[PDB]
Amino acid sequence: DKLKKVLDKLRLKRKDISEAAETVNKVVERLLRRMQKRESEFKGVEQLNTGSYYEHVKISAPNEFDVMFKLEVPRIELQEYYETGAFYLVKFPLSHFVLSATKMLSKFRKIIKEEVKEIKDIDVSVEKEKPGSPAVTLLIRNPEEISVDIILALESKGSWPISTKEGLPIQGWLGTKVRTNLRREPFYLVPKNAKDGNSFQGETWRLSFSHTEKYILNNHGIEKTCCESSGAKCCRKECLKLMKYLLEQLKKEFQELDAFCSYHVKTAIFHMWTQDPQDSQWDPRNLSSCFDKLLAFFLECLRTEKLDHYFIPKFNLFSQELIDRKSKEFLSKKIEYERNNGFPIFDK
Amino acid sequence: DKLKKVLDKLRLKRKDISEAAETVNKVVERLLRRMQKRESEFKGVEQLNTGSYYEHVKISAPNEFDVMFKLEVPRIELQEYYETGAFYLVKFKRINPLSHFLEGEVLSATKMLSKFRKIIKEEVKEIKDIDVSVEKEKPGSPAVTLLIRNPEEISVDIILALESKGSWPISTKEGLPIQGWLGTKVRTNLRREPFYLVPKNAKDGNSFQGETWRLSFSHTEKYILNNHGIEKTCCESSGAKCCRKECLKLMKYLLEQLKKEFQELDAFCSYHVKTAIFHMWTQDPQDSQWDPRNLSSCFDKLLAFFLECLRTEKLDHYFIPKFNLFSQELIDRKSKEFLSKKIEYERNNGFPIFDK
DNA sequence: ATCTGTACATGTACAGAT
DNA sequence: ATCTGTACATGTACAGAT
DNA sequence: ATCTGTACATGTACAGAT
DNA sequence: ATCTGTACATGTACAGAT
Ligand SMILES: Nc1ncnc2c1ncn2[C@@H]1O[C@H](COP(=O)(O)OP(=O)(O)OP(=O)(O)O)[C@@H](O)[C@H]1O
Ligand SMILES: Nc1ncnc2c1ncn2[C@@H]1O[C@H](COP(=O)(O)OP(=O)(O)OP(=O)(O)O)[C@@H](O)[C@H]1O
Ligand SMILES: [Mn+2]
Ligand SMILES: [Mn+2]
Ligand SMILES: [Mn+2]
Ligand SMILES: [Mn+2]
Ligand SMILES: [Zn+2]
Ligand SMILES: [Zn+2]
Repeated sequence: DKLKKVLDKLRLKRKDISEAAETVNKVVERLLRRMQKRESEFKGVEQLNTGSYYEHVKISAPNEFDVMFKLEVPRIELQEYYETGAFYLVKFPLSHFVLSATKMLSKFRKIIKEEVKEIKDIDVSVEKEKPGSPAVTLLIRNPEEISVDIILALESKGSWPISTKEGLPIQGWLGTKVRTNLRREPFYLVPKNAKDGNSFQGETWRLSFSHTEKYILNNHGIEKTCCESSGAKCCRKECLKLMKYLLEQLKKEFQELDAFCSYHVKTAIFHMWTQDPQDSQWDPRNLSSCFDKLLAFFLECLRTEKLDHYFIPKFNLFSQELIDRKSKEFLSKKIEYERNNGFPIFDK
Repeated sequence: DKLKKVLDKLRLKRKDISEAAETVNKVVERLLRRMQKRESEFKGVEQLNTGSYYEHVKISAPNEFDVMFKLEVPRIELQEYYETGAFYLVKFKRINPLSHFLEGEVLSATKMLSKFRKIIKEEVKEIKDIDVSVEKEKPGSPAVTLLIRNPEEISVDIILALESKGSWPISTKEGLPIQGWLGTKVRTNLRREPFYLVPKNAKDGNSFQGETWRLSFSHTEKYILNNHGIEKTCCESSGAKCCRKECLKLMKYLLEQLKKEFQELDAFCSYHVKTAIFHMWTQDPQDSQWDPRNLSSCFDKLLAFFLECLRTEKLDHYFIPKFNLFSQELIDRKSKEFLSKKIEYERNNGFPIFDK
């Protein structure tokens, strides 16, 4: 009953959705026109909306949108970077850029920046570049703050890379036929934009499966009718919203959690949805225990420092390399607290 | 257990499948290629395998294959034929390799099927690989049937079909009621696929005889047959087996055995049983209502449902609700009471016709 | 020289065979 | 149990055409 | 090629019923 | 308290026109 009340808070408002979407769509369509309405290196880029807002798991406000500008590029050879699973060198218009992610991202970025300068009807700027982000991030005020991540992606139509061969383990949940079809779709690569000082960092790209995650989010039941008008409701998305909320509220309070992101929560719940495939295990009457066993799953990842990429199982998002052991223990204490106290942080 | 053994008798042998498919694909692919020659009016037709063999509900032997030779026709107007829901006049909007089959803008089924058949016939006359001839034309059939003596006899229906990519006709708006079974996203995607028209070709003498076309949903039925569960994993390697197709096979076989003996049953065809079980699958959506352990009672309820259709003279087309395949104008009560009595007798006596 | 309809190439669910 | 032939979806090569 | 038109999925919002 | 039915809204796939 508590959680019902929290989920009412987190719910987006129809007016808010309409006002933010109409302004976001204005800007994106404009950047999009430019990318081909010019002999630029990215003519033929197409738009693909991704992330929480388009998955309908955005919470609180419609203030963050993700758009992929995917560029179909033929006959490319991947090279796995030092067995990371998820990072690759790319080889063979674009010959102004081995295809360097740094080089291509910044011309891409230069074009956006120029169009934003010529937008006089919307208050929009380009956020200062962040290392680690494959994005160009727009900041819009109308007057509400909305940020848009414009993600550059290459699109390849061959077999998925070998490191994914054992990924996407939906066989007992969404099944083999959905899995085969999903793997017939293209796969995508985005810039790994670290500044860490390590080796081929500048030319590395990372795999993206945002398009596969979108289908899963909107086709998430074992029954075809799950969450449809002639089916039952499940509380799978509500659990994702609640667990996202918990991590958001925690990161607001604690700088020690800067190394965590929503994608960790998302990865965790894909694993939970695979471990517990039956729609009846996510009955809306069992929201509380569903949320709890999610919390317990998330804590078990922290405890064992193990949260494998749902699509690239050798890639540990919780390795010591990326997140310090101290950071995970901090987060375990705070979650264990919120859990055993009826979630005080949910009341603010 | 008794029905388990009938299924084994009905099971196709991989060796038979291999030999029959090898011949069949040879002929079909050669026919499909002639269609692509010359100023052949049918240039651009594409192949669509449909029917029981490609749904894996073909029984006893692999001796009848159905293939659609479909031709996309854009900018099509339809006129429903006398509110029957399923039959249409095809008209065009301009003044086209189908020119030779036009009347008053009206596209002739009987004309265009004749040319299609003449081309097949000629192409077959050439085949000296295989003992293959073209059957005498059957009234009411949209097909050009090949009889292959492969030693073993093998029928192939080459079905001529127009392909329109627009929305399906209003007469189907209330059809295909899979919302509580396969759901709304599947229904929306299925109805985004093309719809098809095949020649009615009746020769009954009624007005418009040779220009009426009949809707076809073979392509939708193939999808349904192979994605038949409320659960995405139904019959998959990491899911539970159902007995949905097993019930279809047993019903098909009961109608086949009877049809083989008694010619009173000539108005009946396997599409009747196919349509009846789509309704049963809708009525009983859950995969647990089709547990392999309960094959006996699933087959029983399908028989009881079919019996009620026969008595009440009512079996609605699954895609065209207002079209009644068991109407008095199509099959007389006397033919349905005869089949009713034969089904009750097989039911209540241990299905002795399964032993013949 | 480049273009492109045809057909090989690849991968796997389905279900028969062992 | 695993092995395995057919059908089928989609990616790609290239002889013959422009 | 680009773009509008169409259908209906996913939502939110609220009154009346249970 | 929740459930149901209608209204209101945005996103998305694709046919078809220009
Ligand atoms: N580390 C990552 N690895 C792979 N994909 C990622 C990663 N981070 C984000 N993504 C992809 O980009 C999408 C957008 O990420 P983002 O940070 O905006 O969060 P989100 O899932 O959209 O939700 P929210 O913005 O509400 O926190 C993700 O849904 C996922 O598809
Ligand atoms: N009377 C009909 N009305 C509508 N569609 C029909 C009709 N008869 C056949 N069809 C369609 O054509 C297909 C082929 O028909 P056919 O009579 O060969 O039977 P089948 O369903 O393939 O099975 P079997 O040949 O094993 O008896 C059917 O699956 C169905 O889609
Ligand atoms: Mn987001
Ligand atoms: Mn983002
Ligand atoms: Mn058949
Ligand atoms: Mn047939
Ligand atoms: Zn659901
Ligand atoms: Zn099944």
